[PDB]
Amino acid sequence: REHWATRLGLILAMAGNAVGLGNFLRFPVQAAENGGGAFMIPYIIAFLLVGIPLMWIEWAMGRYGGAQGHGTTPAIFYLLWRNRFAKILGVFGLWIPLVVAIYYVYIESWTLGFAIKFLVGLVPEPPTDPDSILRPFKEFLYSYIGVPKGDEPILKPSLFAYIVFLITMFINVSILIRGISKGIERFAKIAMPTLFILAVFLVIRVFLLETPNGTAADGLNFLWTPDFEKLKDPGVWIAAVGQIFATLSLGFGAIITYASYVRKDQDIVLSGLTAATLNEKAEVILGGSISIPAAVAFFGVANAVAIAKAGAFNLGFITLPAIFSQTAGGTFLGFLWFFLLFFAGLTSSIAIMQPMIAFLEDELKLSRKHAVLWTAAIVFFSAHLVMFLNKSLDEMDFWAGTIGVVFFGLTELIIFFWIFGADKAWEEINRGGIIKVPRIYYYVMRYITPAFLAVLLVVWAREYIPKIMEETHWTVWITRFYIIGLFLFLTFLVFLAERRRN
Ligand code: MET
Ligand code: NA
Ligand code: NA
Repeated sequence: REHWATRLGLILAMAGNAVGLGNFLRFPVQAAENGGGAFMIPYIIAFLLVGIPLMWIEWAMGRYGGAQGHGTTPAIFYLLWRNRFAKILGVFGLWIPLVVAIYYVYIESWTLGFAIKFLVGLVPEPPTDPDSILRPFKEFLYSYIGVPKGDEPILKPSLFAYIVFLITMFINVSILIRGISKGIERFAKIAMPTLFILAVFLVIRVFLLETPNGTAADGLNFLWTPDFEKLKDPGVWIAAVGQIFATLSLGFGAIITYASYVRKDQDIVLSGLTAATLNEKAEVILGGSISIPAAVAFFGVANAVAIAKAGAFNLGFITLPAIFSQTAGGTFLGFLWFFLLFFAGLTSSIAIMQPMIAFLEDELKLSRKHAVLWTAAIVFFSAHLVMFLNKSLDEMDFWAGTIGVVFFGLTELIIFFWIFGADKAWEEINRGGIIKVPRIYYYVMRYITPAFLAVLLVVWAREYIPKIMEETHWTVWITRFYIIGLFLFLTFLVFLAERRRN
């Protein structure tokens, strides 16, 4: 099996995995929509009672299965629990990362294209009216991704957007094709430091933004000012948990696959903890100090929140660059923003393709080159669905990026810490650890986490099962059909691997 060269390389690769578009796009929005400071408390609790324990669990499973030449859940679930249904449940560990890769890589390509255009200086040129400043950029984005006037099902992506997508795929391939240590690690060791430096620079530059309408400091206060009136809103807790799952790459099967390349004896406790901590620093400190503080700086708190509620991409791709345009060298600033976003995305996309690649290598005994090329072909092909169909990306993000990750988290936690055995699991997690997990977390993993997740899934199910059947648009049915087909396909592959074993 292939392994990580250095412990630092490992840490930075995992950090790259976690630290992505979720930190600089999703988080600011989620925090603003949920009352800023009010959102933090749950966010923290969820981080302590869900993020950390699941992180350690996925590291443990990853290393465990990896020691036996398996980096994916279809095989690992079987090693932990002898049963066909364990493999079937294991299929989600490829389905989820595949589905998410599909649209994630596309958004990443967006950030790339924007970075390019902003570097070259091909951007809309605003003239004191907010709408006359945001409109040009709304038209810019809509032209780029091909959004229809009304609510029409067909998207018409510009040629440049398509080409940029192809390029992005090429880059992902060029990195993934060099393996774990020579590919992912060597790139992480650069992309990560670069990312942090850019993030810091932007945080400062933004902190220097002050107008008659507000200041960035106002935004910081808003985000870090507690509010206990929202603690009775389940939606805030659900949002927090969702954010934790998303940002920590939990339930995606990526952490496990990366962990499978960690030597059986090496520590996963301190390493994992460090990666998670890095991600949180990048999120609450860097990610939360750019977009929101700037929006608040220009339009004030209320309008900032309104824009946040307007959409996820509305803030990162429209509002922020429009704000930048009103400053000296704001175009270059935009370029830095989108470049940061690009590295952040890439270092995560490679992580979500590595599970599929790893399955092809381990279970179908394919070479690295072939595995990477085929994974790239499948993702690229399927990506047309997201590119040309309106509301497809949202549906995928929902079924895989929202429900699927939670369901899968509960599944892996139950299999590892209940069926496989809580004591054996604990010993497996702590073994080789440079530091040891506080005993309390044992009780957190065995009772608290699974209970909370179960409740969450119950609520979600109750709220969504009726809405599901009554859906008007056909694009969502086409998408559902398709991803279901992908599930059947992956199942078939798992079957072939199983038969090859015999
Ligand atoms: C590595 S795909 C999962 C999402 C990622 N953790 C992010 O923050 O964007
Ligand atoms: Na990343
Ligand atoms: Na993250």
